[PDB]
Amino acid sequence: DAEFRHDSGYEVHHQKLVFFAEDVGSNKGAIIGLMVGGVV
Repeated sequence: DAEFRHDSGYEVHHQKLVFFAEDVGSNKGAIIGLMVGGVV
């Protein structure tokens, strides 16, 4: 699973976009970073 090959150089450097959606779906109060910008 997750056999992505969105490797830049000969591709866009917006490797953030993917997670920026997948993480929302797999929400967890963003505790994974615990510094998202809303830790009360």
